[PDB]
Amino acid sequence: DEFEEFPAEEDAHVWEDNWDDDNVEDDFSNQLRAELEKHGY
Amino acid sequence: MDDKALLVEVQLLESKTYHALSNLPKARAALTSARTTANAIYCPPKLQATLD
Amino acid sequence: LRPGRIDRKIEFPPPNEEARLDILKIHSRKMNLTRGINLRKIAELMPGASG
Amino acid sequence: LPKNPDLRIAQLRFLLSLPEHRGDAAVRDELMAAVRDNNMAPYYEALCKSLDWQIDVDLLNKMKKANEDELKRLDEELEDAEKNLGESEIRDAMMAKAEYLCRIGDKEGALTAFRKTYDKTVALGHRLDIVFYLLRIGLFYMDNDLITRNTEKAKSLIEEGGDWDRRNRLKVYQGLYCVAIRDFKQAAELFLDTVSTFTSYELMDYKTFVTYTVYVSMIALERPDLREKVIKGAEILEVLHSLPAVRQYLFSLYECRYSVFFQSLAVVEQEMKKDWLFAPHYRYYVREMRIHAYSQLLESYRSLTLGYMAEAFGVGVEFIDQELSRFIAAGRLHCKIDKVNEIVETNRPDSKNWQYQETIKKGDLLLNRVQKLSRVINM
Repeated sequence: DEFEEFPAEEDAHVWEDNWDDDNVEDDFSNQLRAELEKHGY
Repeated sequence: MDDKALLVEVQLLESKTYHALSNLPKARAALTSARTTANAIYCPPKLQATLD
Repeated sequence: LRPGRIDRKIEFPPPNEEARLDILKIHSRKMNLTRGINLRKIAELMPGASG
Repeated sequence: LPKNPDLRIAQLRFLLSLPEHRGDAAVRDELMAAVRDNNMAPYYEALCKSLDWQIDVDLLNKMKKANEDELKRLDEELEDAEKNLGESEIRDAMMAKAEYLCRIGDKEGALTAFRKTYDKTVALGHRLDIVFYLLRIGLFYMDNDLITRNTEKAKSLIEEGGDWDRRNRLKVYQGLYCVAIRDFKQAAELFLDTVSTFTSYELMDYKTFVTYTVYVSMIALERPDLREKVIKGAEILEVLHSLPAVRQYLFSLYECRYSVFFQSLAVVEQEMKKDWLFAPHYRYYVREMRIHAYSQLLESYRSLTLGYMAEAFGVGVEFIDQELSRFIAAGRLHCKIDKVNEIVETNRPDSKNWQYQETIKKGDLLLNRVQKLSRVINM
C-alpha cells in the first residue's frame, strides 16, 4: 500500500556512530597535558 | 648432532628464559623436553641440580 | 571353515604404506593439522602398524 | 604468504595524508624507497596527484618503462604457456601477471587479472590464495565491498574444504577488517583466538599484532575475560615484555592505577591517530576506554567525592566533573553528580529492577510483533 499521497522525496560508514562522536574538542592528549600542567603548580 | 648434554643445558636455558618472560606453558614444555633428553644421558650432579 | 558354511575368507593384512596414509587421513579429518604436517613421513615411520 | 601488496606502503601513504605528517621527511624517504624498489608506477602517479607532490620525470619514466617491459615479458610467457604448456602452466603465468600487476599498484588491472586466474584455477588452495591476495589488495585500498565479498567467498571456500593454516590466516584478516569497521568485539574475539598461532606475518609483525589484540580486548572484553585471556595469557605477556608502554597501559586498568592508565591512554590515542586502521575510530576508542575506566572505578564505590577521583585520575576536579556529566548525559555511566557537596552517587539498578526493565522492554517488542501479526492475519 504505497503511500503515494506523501511524496517520496561521502559518508559510506558501515560502523554505527553515536552522538558523542560528532562532538568537537581537543584531542585527549592535549586535554590531559593541559590539566597536568595546570595541576603541577 | 649427538651431543645431548649441551642440548639439555640449552633446553634448560631456554625454559628459564621462557619463564622469565611469563610464557609458562612454553617454558614447561621446554623443561619437559629437557627432562626427557636428560633421562637419556648421564646427568652430572650439577646438571641434575639445575634441572631440578 | 568348510567352503559351504564359510564361503569367502577375506584376509586383513596390516595396512601397507598407502593404506597407512589413507587411515591417517581418515582419522585426521576432524583434527586441526598444521601446514607442514606431511603424513607420508609419519606413515613411513610405522612399518607394520596394526591399522 | 607474499608480502605484496605491502600494507606498510598504505600506512605510510595514510600517514602522509594526515595533516600534521603531510610534510614528514623520514616517511617520505621510506615511501619513495619502497616505490622505487617495487616500481609502482600507477601507485606513484596516484600518490603524486593526491598529495600534490612534484612528479620526478626521470624516475617516473624509468619506472613506467620497467613496468612496461616486465608486463611485455609476462604477456609473452602467458602466450608461450597457452600455446605449448598445459592448463597449470597458463594458470601460473596468469597468477604471476596478476602478482606483478598488484606489485605496481594497478588496482583495477590487478583485480581483473586475479579474477581471471580464479576463473581458470581449479585447485582449492590456489583459489584461497587468490582470495587472500584480493583481500590484501582491499585492505591496502580500503574497498569495503571488495573486502566483504571476498571474505564471504573465502569463508565459503574454507567451509567446502580448508586447512587449518588458511583458517587462522582468514581469522586474522577478519580481525583486521573488524578493527577497521569498528566492531571491536569480533576483533577482540578473533585476535585472542589467533594470538597463540599468529602466522600471518605479511599484514603485521607479531609485536603490532599483540598491541592491537591488547587494545581491542580491553575495549571489548570485560574484567574476568580480560584477566583470563589477556592478563594471564602467556603469548601476550611474552610479547608485552618487549613493549613496556603497552604492558603498562594494559596493567593500569586491571591493577587500578588510574593516573598511569590515563597517561597510557593519551599515548595510545596519539599512536592510533597515526595508525592507518585505528585512525577512523581512535576518538571512539579513547572515549570508550575512559568510560570503562570510570565505570570500573565506580563499581566498587557508591558515593566517592569528586576530589578523591580527580586525585586518583591525576586530573582536576572541574575536568572530572565535566567528563562525568557528559558521560552521564549519554546514559553510559550509572551515577549522578552532586556539585554542591562534590559527591558522585552510583545508581546501579538492583538485579530485580534491571530484570523488570529488561522484561518490560522485551515484552513490549514481542507484543508489538504479535499485534502486527494479528493485524496482518485477521484481515
